[PDB]
Amino acid sequence: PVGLASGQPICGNGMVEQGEECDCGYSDQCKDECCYDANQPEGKKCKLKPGKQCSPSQGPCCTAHCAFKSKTEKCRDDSDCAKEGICNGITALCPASDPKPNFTDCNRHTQVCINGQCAGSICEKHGLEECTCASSDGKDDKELCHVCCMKKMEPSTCASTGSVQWNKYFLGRTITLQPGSPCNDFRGYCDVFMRCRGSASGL
Amino acid sequence: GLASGQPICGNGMVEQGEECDCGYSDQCKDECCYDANQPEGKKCKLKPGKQCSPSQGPCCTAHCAFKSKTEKCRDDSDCAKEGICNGITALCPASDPKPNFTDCNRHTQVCINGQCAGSICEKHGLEECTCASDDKELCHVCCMKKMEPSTCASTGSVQWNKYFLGRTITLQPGSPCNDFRGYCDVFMRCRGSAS
Amino acid sequence: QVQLEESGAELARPGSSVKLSCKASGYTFTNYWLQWVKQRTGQGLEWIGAIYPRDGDAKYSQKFKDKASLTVNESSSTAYMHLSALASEDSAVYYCARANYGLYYAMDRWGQGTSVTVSSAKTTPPSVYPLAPSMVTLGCLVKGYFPEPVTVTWNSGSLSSGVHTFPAVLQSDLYTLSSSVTVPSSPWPSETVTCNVAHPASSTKVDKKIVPR
Amino acid sequence: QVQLEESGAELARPGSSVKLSCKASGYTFTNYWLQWVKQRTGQGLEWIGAIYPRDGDAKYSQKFKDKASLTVNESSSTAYMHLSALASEDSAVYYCARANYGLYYAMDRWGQGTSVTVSSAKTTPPSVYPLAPSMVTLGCLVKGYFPEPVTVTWNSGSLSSGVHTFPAVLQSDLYTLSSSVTVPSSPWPSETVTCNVAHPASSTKVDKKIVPRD
Amino acid sequence: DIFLTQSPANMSVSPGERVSFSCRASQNIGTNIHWYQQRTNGSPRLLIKYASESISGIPSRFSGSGSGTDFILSINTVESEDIAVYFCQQSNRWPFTFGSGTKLEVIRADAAPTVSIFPPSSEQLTSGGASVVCFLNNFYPKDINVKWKIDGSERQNGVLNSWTDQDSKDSTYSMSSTLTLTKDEYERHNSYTCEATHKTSTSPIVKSFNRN
Amino acid sequence: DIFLTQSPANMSVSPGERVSFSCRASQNIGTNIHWYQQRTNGSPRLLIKYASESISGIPSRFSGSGSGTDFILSINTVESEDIAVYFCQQSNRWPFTFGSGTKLEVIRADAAPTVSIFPPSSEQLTSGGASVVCFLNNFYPKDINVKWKIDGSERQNGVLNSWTDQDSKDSTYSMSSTLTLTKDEYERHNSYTCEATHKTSTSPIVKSFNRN
Ligand SMILES: *[C@@H]1O[C@H](CO)[C@@H](O)[C@H](O)[C@H]1NC(C)=O
Ligand SMILES: *[C@@H]1O[C@H](CO)[C@@H](O)[C@H](O)[C@H]1NC(C)=O
Ligand SMILES: *[C@@H]1O[C@H](CO)[C@@H](O)[C@H](O)[C@H]1NC(C)=O
Ligand SMILES: *[C@@H]1O[C@H](CO)[C@@H](O)[C@H](O)[C@H]1NC(C)=O
Ligand SMILES: [Mg+2]
Ligand SMILES: [Mg+2]
Repeated sequence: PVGLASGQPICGNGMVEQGEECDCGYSDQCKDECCYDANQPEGKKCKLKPGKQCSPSQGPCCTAHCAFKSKTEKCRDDSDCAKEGICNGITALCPASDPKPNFTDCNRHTQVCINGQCAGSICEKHGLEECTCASSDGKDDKELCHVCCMKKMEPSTCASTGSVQWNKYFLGRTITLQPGSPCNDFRGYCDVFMRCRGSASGL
Repeated sequence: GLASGQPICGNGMVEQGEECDCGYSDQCKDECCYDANQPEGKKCKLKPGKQCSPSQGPCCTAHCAFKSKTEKCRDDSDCAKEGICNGITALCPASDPKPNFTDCNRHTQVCINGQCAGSICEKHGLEECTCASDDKELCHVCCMKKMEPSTCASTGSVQWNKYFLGRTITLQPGSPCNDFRGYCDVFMRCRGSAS
Repeated sequence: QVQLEESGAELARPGSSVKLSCKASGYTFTNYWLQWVKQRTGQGLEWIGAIYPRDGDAKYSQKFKDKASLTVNESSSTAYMHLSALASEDSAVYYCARANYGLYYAMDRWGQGTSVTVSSAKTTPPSVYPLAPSMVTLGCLVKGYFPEPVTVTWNSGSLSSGVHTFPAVLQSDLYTLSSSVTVPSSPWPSETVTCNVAHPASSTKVDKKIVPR
Repeated sequence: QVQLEESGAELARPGSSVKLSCKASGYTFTNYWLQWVKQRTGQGLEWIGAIYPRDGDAKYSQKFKDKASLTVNESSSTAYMHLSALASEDSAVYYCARANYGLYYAMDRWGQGTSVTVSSAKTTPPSVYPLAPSMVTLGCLVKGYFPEPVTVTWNSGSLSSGVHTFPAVLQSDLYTLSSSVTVPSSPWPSETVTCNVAHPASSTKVDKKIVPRD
Repeated sequence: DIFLTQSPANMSVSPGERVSFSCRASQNIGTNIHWYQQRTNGSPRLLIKYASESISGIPSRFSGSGSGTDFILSINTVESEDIAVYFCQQSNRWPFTFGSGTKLEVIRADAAPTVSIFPPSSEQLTSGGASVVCFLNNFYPKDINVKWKIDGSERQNGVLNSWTDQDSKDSTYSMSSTLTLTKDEYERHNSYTCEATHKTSTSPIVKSFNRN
Repeated sequence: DIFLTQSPANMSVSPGERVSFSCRASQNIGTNIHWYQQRTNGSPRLLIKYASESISGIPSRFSGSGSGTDFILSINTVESEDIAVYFCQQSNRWPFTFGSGTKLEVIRADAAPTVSIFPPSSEQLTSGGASVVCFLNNFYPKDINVKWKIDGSERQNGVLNSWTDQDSKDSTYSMSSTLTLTKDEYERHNSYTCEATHKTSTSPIVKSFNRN
């Protein structure tokens, strides 16, 4: 979708908006048999052709042939924390996906699914808490960008997931943070190379 | 080119104290003569049995004999006859004179005793004058009745027809003209003169 | 001003190794990731890897892990890439480039490249031959040499405009290349044009004056 | 400075006549015999005659008595020679010369000559052609003209050294001539060499730039 | 890895007109992509970063936009020094990956090749081989043929061809074609000819010589 | 009339040597005789009068002597601008008479001809005739030959020859040869050759072309 959006609803962009049933675009763009083109009269502009149940421009749960897809047809792929979208058979919208179970692996293994979201840490999966590994002194560790866990409210125990402690839960595999995540006690950010880049004070 | 002239044996020119001169040894073609590169007193003297040498004169033959008496050794002059050999010497003896009042010097003068003198006027018993001021006639030979200068006229005149038959005789280039005021050039114009 | 100067062209036997170098100046060497990129003639860019000169920490593309080794001398501000067990598929131009504008870095400055050639073939000097026939075009033939490059100038670089040097062509372990200069008929023959060819790998230098046939 | 300037080249038909002039300057015209001399190509000098401009008195070689008539205009300090009843044997160069150093005069000053050509042939202009192939030789061909002369210069007289113009050659009442210039290969083609031909008798003038051929 | 495609592969535009290159990512990289220009025999040169953002010292006629999977680099007014190949590169995860590049051609008026033939040099003949060299110089558009004829006969063996990239002043293309023989096989024959065939003529351009 | 002969007819001498021209009168003219120099295309120039006596503005290397019937003009010593014809003339009686002249050549080192051949011009070919010209330039000594060959065959007809006098700077001789044809007969044949024969080679100098 290259370039700025007009951010004004108009009948003729591909998008359905208040006061219009469908929108397949202006005549030159509209491959829809279900719908009336933007350069076509008001009052039909913007509205479903009669006897036509729905338009694919309203959503994925309409067929090309202007029928509602039947219930439990796939309208959306799995997310990290969510299962397939299925059509409900009464609308062309793809209804909200349902959640995968809590403590399912999310965000490149980094956090965990709670109520269909991404939150918290893969630490909490094992009943640990996420901490920050922190500097010996002024001097930047690789472990600054590791996922680091501690025993709950005992920050003394902070260590990298791959450390010799936590071997029970993580077996010596380091798990790195996601690029962009804060590091060295919010003095930094992780770059693509998983180094902690110092960042300005006083923002 | 210039002559030396010093008498020496030899230049090829016979001089006092020498009988003949044929040259030095590589010049000397004379069978008659001893070359100058011969010993003193064969130097420039006749080889024996040889009567004379062509180096002495034209009246000796190439073979060292005197030419005989009536043989021609010299040309006509104006005032003189052919030279003839005398048969006793190799010199060409002086020519005899041509007759008195023979025309010499382009009909300008007359032979008298074999010299060339006077005027062609005297041939006819006139005397030479100068014409003086027609401008052409300044370079004519002009004659007058003897001691009658009024009667002066050019040889080519009507007046002198008896003697000169109307044929003009011009003066020789170089001659004085207009009573010694001038000279005649090659074109027989009288050129003014000053001194 | 920020600059990265690279070592010059390598010829290397199959099975051997090379050490390519990149000298940094103009910035603090030890504050920037330093990256290496391969390009085969003429073709795509391929990211080899990166090293962080402070601690010498290195990231490698999986494809190059068995190929390339990254090091630094922090003292000389120089980075090195060792290429080992060299095969022909390793013949390529190799750039170092500085990573900048975090956190997902562009490559903001590049070395000139180092050209690596992997061949069994032995170094040979070029023969140089004159090419002679309102404008007139002359040339130089540069024949039967190895490896690349050669340089060709005309009148020690006083002729520049008028000039195509053609890309070299490989046949049976030798390159041939030609170069072409066009001058007005007024200077030539009357004023002289001479090509200067140099082949650094043999330290050959040739001047050839072009002369009418 | 003492000078005798003569009239320019005459073309004349058989049986006609020409009047050749010699204008004297630089001295007193009436103080010196003035003489005329004929020269056929290339051959001896032949004394025609003399005139004395003061009284117009004339001397003639017996050979020329039926040919030439000598006069002067004393006002213009000019002398004239009439040649009449013209035959081919009269084609020649004719000099006037001042007679000096008497009494047997040398000819101490000469005119340039006037060239008389006696022919039935009609005046024709030349065609002029380029002659093109460390030194390089170019030329011009001057072909099929009549009568003599023509003049040839190179670059309006900017080339002089380097140049042979050949003597004209007569075949069948036309002359041909060529000219030859050698210049270094550096100026040519790069700088231009042009031959300029003029044939005063027809008032033809031609410029030709020489340019490299196939 | 994250993969990039570029469209189209080559692109052809008149000077002062506008051109737009397209870059597709195989998953959502956000804005983390950058654009590079590589001229012939040059290094890559950073044009735009992140994918709208300007680089100090880059001409302003270079711009970009895009986000998620789709990105565009644009030159608003093309000049002829903008001939180059243009690359998108993603920084979103390492290993960093490049699109395969789009090449820019600049259109100009048609030009016929200037064709020159050259005989073997004195040196080369004393050395015992013979090369005939044909240039076909400064033509547009790009496509051309060269043919070789020896004494009227078309010789396909021993012919080594080389093509230049587009010229940044001239906007043209040049080609050399080199025919290589033994001194012997060369000295069998007499008239050596090379012929060019290009759109700007119905009939081929012929240059030739005889051995002298 | 009084008649003069001059001996010899021509005379040839190296620069800085001494030369003497001779004049014989048919009767005794005393000293009334004069000497004139005529260079090429020149007027006669009075050298000596009366026959030892000098003229103002005459180089002093010119002298004369003699008297009666025999006279000598002398140059001591020769330079190369002294190339000319020298005439005696008697003023002793009119009509004045001239000896027939002696020509002076100045000797120099041998030079071979520079030979150039030229083809018919465009103008001349459009006009319906064709001329080939050969120059044989700046040679010494004087004697030379031309032959013309058309396609190998020796052509005597249509050939016009011209010779310069000796050059006063150069001391050399030049020659032109013009072969003149119909455009038709010219266009019958192919190879045109002018060939020069001079002392300075055993074998003739050949210049040629082909009709193109
Ligand atoms: C997942 O997380 C929250 C927090 O403990 C829990 O209360 C919620 O009910 C969980 N999801 C389910 C299946 O209830
Ligand atoms: C020549 O004339 C002179 C003078 O009258 C005279 O003495 C002499 O005898 C003449 N000669 C002859 C041969 O009569
Ligand atoms: C770094 O380079 C310098 C060269 O100036 C050298 O002296 C030093 O030993 C190098 N360091 C290492 C570890 O080789
Ligand atoms: C002499 O020449 C002049 C020309 O200036 C002329 O006026 C005069 O009539 C001429 N005299 C004669 C006798 O022709
Ligand atoms: Mg709408
Ligand atoms: Mg004696």
